[PDB]
Amino acid sequence: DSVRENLDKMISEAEVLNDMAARKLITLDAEQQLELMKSLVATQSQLEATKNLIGDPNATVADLQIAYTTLGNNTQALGNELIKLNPN
Repeated sequence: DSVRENLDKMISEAEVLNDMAARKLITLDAEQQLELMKSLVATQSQLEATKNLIGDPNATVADLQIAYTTLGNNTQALGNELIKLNPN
């Protein structure tokens, strides 16, 4: 069972959705652009925090665990937002 650092996995997943979202961004009208932006910025914010945290070789098994869970939840939500715009 993988170390608390299958964040590396969540981290690289978050990056990719964030990239995808920044592209769906220009192609959207205001109302929808803002919906996406709200979840994108949140994911971007959390990702950056998670990156800082894992830089601290100390931290804790909990703070890391929260980071993973939160970053995951944000990433998950961005996914649904992306699907909600272009089911494709």
